[PDB]
Amino acid sequence: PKSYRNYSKTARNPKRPFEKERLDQELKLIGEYGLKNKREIWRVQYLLAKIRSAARYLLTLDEKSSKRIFQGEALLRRMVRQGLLGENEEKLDYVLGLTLPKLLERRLQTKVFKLGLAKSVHHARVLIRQRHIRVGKQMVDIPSFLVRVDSEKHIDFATTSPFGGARPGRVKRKSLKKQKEKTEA
Amino acid sequence: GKGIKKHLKRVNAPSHWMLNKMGGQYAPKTSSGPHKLLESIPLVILLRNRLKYALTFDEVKMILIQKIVKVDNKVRTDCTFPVGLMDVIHITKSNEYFRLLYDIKGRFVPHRITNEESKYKLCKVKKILLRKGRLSIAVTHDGRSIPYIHPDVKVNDTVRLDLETGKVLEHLKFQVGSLVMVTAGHSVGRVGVISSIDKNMGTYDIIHVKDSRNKVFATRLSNVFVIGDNTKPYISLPREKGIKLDIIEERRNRLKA
Amino acid sequence: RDGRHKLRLTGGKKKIHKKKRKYELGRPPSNTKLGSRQVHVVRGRGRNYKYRAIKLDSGSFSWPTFGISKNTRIIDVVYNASNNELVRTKTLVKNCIVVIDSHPFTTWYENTFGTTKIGKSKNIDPLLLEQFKQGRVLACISSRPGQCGKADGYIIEGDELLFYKRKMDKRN
RNA sequence: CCGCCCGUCGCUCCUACCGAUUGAAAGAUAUGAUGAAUUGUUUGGACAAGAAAAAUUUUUUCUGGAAAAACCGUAAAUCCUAUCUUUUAAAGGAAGGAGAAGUCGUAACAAGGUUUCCGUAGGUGAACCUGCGGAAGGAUCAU
RNA sequence: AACCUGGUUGAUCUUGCCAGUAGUCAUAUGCUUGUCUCAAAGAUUAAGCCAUGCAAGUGAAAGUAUAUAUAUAUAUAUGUAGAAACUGCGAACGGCUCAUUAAAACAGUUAUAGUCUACUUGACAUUUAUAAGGAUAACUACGGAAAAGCUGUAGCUAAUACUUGCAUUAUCCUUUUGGAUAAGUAUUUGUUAGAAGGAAUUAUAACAAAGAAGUAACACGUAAAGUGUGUAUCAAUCGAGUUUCUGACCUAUCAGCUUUUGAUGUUAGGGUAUUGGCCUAACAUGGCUAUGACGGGUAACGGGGAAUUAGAGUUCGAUUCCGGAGAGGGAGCCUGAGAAAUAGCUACCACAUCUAAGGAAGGCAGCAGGCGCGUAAAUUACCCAAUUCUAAAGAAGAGAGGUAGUGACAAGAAAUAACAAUGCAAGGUUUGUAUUGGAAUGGUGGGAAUUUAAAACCUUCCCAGAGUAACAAUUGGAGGGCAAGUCUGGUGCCAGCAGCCGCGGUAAUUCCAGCUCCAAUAGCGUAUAUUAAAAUUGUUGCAGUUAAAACGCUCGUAGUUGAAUUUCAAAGAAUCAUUCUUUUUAAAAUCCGGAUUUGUUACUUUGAGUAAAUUAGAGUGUUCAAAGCAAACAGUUAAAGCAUUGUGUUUGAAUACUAUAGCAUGGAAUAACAAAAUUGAACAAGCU
Ligand SMILES: [Mg+2]
Ligand SMILES: [Mg+2]
Ligand SMILES: [Mg+2]
Ligand SMILES: [Mg+2]
Ligand SMILES: [Mg+2]
Ligand SMILES: [Mg+2]
Ligand SMILES: [Mg+2]
Ligand SMILES: [Mg+2]
Ligand SMILES: [Mg+2]
Ligand SMILES: [Mg+2]
Ligand SMILES: [Mg+2]
Ligand SMILES: [Mg+2]
Ligand SMILES: [Mg+2]
Ligand SMILES: [Mg+2]
Ligand SMILES: [Mg+2]
Ligand SMILES: [Mg+2]
Ligand SMILES: [Mg+2]
Ligand SMILES: [Mg+2]
Ligand SMILES: [Mg+2]
Ligand SMILES: [Mg+2]
Ligand SMILES: [Mg+2]
Ligand SMILES: [Mg+2]
Ligand SMILES: [Mg+2]
Ligand SMILES: [Mg+2]
Ligand SMILES: [Mg+2]
Ligand SMILES: [Mg+2]
Ligand SMILES: [Mg+2]
Ligand SMILES: [Mg+2]
Ligand SMILES: [Mg+2]
Ligand SMILES: [Mg+2]
Ligand SMILES: [Mg+2]
Ligand SMILES: [Mg+2]
Ligand SMILES: [Mg+2]
Ligand SMILES: [Mg+2]
Ligand SMILES: [Mg+2]
Ligand SMILES: [Mg+2]
Ligand SMILES: [Mg+2]
Ligand SMILES: [Mg+2]
Repeated sequence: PKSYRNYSKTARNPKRPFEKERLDQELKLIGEYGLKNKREIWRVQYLLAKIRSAARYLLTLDEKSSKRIFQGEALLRRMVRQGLLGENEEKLDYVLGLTLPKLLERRLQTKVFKLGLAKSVHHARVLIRQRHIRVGKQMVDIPSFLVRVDSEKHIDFATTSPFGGARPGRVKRKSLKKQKEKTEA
Repeated sequence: GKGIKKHLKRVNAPSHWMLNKMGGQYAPKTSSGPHKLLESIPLVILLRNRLKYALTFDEVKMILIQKIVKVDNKVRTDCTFPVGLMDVIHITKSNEYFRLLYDIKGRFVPHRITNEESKYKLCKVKKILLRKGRLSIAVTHDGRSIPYIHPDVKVNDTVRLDLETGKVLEHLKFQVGSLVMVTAGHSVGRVGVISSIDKNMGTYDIIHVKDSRNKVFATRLSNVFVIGDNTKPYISLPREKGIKLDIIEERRNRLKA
Repeated sequence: RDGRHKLRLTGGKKKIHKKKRKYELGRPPSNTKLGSRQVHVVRGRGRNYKYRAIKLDSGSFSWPTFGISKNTRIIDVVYNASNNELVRTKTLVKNCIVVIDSHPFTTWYENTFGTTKIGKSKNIDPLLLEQFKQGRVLACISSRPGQCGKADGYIIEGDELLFYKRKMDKRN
């Protein structure tokens, strides 16, 4: 038989592919938050969009309808966890008011850029891919990673990086050292 | 050719087994026995997925081979023997005694239990046959025939039944205020008192069962298992005590931990 | 053969999509006759044997009034509400009226009280008595000999008897 | 308006139609004929086990039993029609569409030089013409 | 994301199509492709044909061993293995495909008071014996045949094969003892008698008759006296068959069908496991139909579902699960609990293999693999480790199943740099961009650690290891639609492009190039189909004077639609004029002046009962994510808890969706319908 390991599309395409304004917006987003394609943006939109849809559905139901209170509450909690809302704006009408910036902010690369670590967004991204960075014990080499506020404070260079204390341990620095040694002897 | 089906596909397995979609193509297919496959559970599942004494079917089989697991006090070496709703399991080496019960979800837990209480088991009668020599025999949900049952026992009521010896102790009529457990739809774990029975003419006799949060829920009479008189249950119920909370309430409870 | 292959009540042809499933079994009729006893066993479903009587004679016949029974040779078949062909061929079925060698009943009567447990008080019909006088009495068969393998039957009585006589009626 | 354009008539291409040909082809049922195999019953009785007699052989009775046969009953298959469906050929016929600055006119658009158009009938190389009754979508909202 | 742009014109506004536009668990194919995860894959054409191999066997106390081997203890005793075969059980599951099939199948919903049911479970039995009867295999010897899963003869010998066949209980008297009468499980007939179920010709009990099968002539050595194997009936169970209701696509250029040939019914039977025209006989003349019968078509298996949708919907559903069907085509059987079986058999047809020409066997829509067909699809791989099944049931088998291989079907993550100096640039000192130059790192190569049935990958560490970081990004475009050139040459109504409008007749922003740019990017084009775009099929939601479209007109059956009217109201308390609650205002029956039932259905509300997978959805850092259904917690190894030195603990795998029908259910409105006057029923008295 077929496997049961079901799989799903994470990103819908646009609809109108050469609308100018939209394109420009996308480009701006890419610039600001160091993203590789429009695909990343689309993916994040999709992520946002599902949530938004859920919120809308919840709002269609009245308060103290069981579903609304439970599912809506859960959604709100999730949003809070994600670092989308926080203290002031936790009422389910607010989770609609999320935009793409709010979501992109919580990408790991963005966070890295914010919290010193690298001079740029691009730099941060490359750092992340190059096996530096850790988010509480666990290393992580995907820049997309949506950091939750619980594990925002616990971000730094990993245990095993060259610039997190674990030898120059490179093709470069090590090679240079070797060369120096050779020169000496 | 076409006759009965020997295999069970792991997705077609009844949910309260809680099998994987991955981790196999097939499921164990309870042997014929004293319980209806959709409301039973084979011994394999118990040994492997519930207690986790075994990692594999093989290990379970090995365990069975040592004549050490008894179900209702007489041994079983059939890995896919169905255990079912009320049955006491006596794993001999640990000196553990389990009794199968339902969770507040559909799921079987093995409850853990004392030597003293282990010696009996509740059994709901279903049919009460007359047989040769005008002797009446009750037939329990345990697919077990109790002969020479006390005349006052009627078609739905439970019976406290001894295990060491086949004879009965006491019986609990299906009354208007009788402590009841459920064993089928939605309200499965639920435990209540009974408010009212409908007693429809041609149809299923629907009954309404008030809980100890005073949340009334209905249910077919079919799938209700008498467990007490209004005061005390005649068995040790699980930790939840058959109090199926609301979803919100459950979530709150989870949070507070 | 117990199955479809038949019009649809609206008179539309059921286009068949299924062979013939063995559990739609229509095994062929035992035209069971008079003669010396001879019965075969056909193996129905779950080893449920059934006894195709093919020749018979000595069925168990009852006398309903007194609620007793006796085994007698049956000497002729005389009516068959299914069809006259069967009676011509002397074939026993579950509502054949046949003639019993009816000395046994008479003997029993003699043994019990008089000459032609006990709620006696009814004390016989006229027609029946007359029949007995010749030795040989009309009686339904009640078993389905083709299934059960016995020609068990009962003596025909009062109103039913009269009706059967009428049916038989000779005349031209 | 040296605008627009209409139809026949040629010429080339493609499409579908009609088409004698009992046209053809495959498939489908329906009938009928024959009818393999075979359930059942019936007849059989190679023989294998008993009973009867003689000193291993003879004659007769009872059991189970293979082949073979007969009758119903399932009934494959083959052939013959019939009907239907489906592709498919065909001299010729007659449409259509496309093309090419081809022939003949000028039908329509202006009162388009006989207003137009309808239905119907007859006519005529072709557009078309004519009769009868309608319409204005008329060139008249008007004595 | 409830979306629209270009195209009729000299211009305009419409109608209206065409074109674009996006998606497709939707195929193909083109160019291109460094990682990793995940993983569809000879369905569509031919349910066409197949070479070879494999795909169902089975023995760990427990039927049968002088084939046979072997170890102990004193030539015997036990034993322990055991090829072979008989017996038993299985082979009816699984797997494959989707040809058939359109009220059929299937889905839900009944029903089985109309049945069958092996294994499993639990109840649990009735009319020579210190142990019976042959006769059979393997085997020995003699054979035959080219060949076959061919078997002949003779001689043995077992069996849990086959076949016989050995008191006690209930009714009556006495003081637990001594007598009397019986004594068949299903099944069948006749006669009755009757703890359930809504309802019984039910359980059951008695009487009169028959009556199968059975109740150990078996095998271990076990347990705290037990087990295996077998066995009558009952019940349970794994089911199965039938069956109720409701539910399907296109077609009226299919309108009448069905009935000698069972069509519809009644009776009696036969048959079945049981019901039934299921079959026979006899008798009726029915049954279906414009609410579409009967035909026809389907490039139709059904459903769970899939795609796409704001909401409706439209299309798809060969294909993970359930069901049906089929094993080249029909048909027929045997065995068996279960087959009308196909890696059973018989036969015919159609294919086709070997043959010494006599015969013989054969059926991939099992797994691979091959030819064919085709636009269109992978290895004659490794293994039973997991998941399961079967067995004489850990220990054996399993192309079931899994693991790899091929794999740009899809799906997910993600490299192809980054950074800092000066040089140059622009902006109100900072961003941007050409020289240098140290840091970073995968990829790739080799070892290990692990992984795994064994490998391979994954991850992990250690050696190797980028500057043109040649470790080199493509695909398709740049008139418009539509993001991007009136840049350079070539062509010259040619070649070509162009989905559409158009471009090309020597300035082509459209051809052919080069350069530059744009989009999406390890992907991007083309084709065919489909959904949306399409309020361009319109229930929501179109249009009909003139754009396509009001029947010439009226009547008219079905259909759809149908005036008003029948208990209206009233008062009190809380809250921020409104909301939610309590109480009473008639008549009849019921209950000890008080207290409590009152048309049918639609509709609606609650339930109940439904497989999961998918879907929505809760929880859970698979490094993220697609996922999955797991997990979290405390510790260089112990505390703490709780248990009477010992024991980890908390848990999770929710919930909702499962019709339009069926089930119960609260109901005041809205609908129906029923009740109701050339007369209809309610009481009190009287008479039968
Ligand atoms: Mg490293
Ligand atoms: Mg079949
Ligand atoms: Mg004039
Ligand atoms: Mg003119
Ligand atoms: Mg004119
Ligand atoms: Mg003239
Ligand atoms: Mg003229
Ligand atoms: Mg289009
Ligand atoms: Mg790698
Ligand atoms: Mg094929
Ligand atoms: Mg396939
Ligand atoms: Mg064993
Ligand atoms: Mg063997
Ligand atoms: Mg199957
Ligand atoms: Mg035997
Ligand atoms: Mg007839
Ligand atoms: Mg088809
Ligand atoms: Mg399907
Ligand atoms: Mg097909
Ligand atoms: Mg084939
Ligand atoms: Mg077959
Ligand atoms: Mg095969
Ligand atoms: Mg064949
Ligand atoms: Mg194959
Ligand atoms: Mg392909
Ligand atoms: Mg295994
Ligand atoms: Mg496979
Ligand atoms: Mg533009
Ligand atoms: Mg193109
Ligand atoms: Mg140029
Ligand atoms: Mg160009
Ligand atoms: Mg559309
Ligand atoms: Mg729409
Ligand atoms: Mg329109
Ligand atoms: Mg018009
Ligand atoms: Mg009109
Ligand atoms: Mg009308
Ligand atoms: Mg009204």
